[PDB]
Amino acid sequence: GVVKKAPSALKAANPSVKKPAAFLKPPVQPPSKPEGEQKAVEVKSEETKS
Amino acid sequence: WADYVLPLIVTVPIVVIILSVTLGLTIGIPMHRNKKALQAGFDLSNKK
Repeated sequence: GVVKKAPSALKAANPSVKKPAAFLKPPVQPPSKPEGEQKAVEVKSEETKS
Repeated sequence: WADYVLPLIVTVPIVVIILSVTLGLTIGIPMHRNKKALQAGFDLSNKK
């Protein structure tokens, strides 16, 4: 994430390169945390006290 | 002593039956639980 900012900074440092009309469609938002609840299957060894 | 032969024929098989049933339950009940635990453990391993 710190290198993607280096060309843009260079592009930004040379304003004479007419921003290639990057057609930069905005970074599609990291898919939201697979909300898959690892329900830790607590294997409750119920020690049936015979 | 010696009067007891006819009740010994009744009593011996009954004790054997009780002891056999108890042995069956004592071995049988945990074997079912072990199976379930093993399955659960493998299931969890697979999930992990």
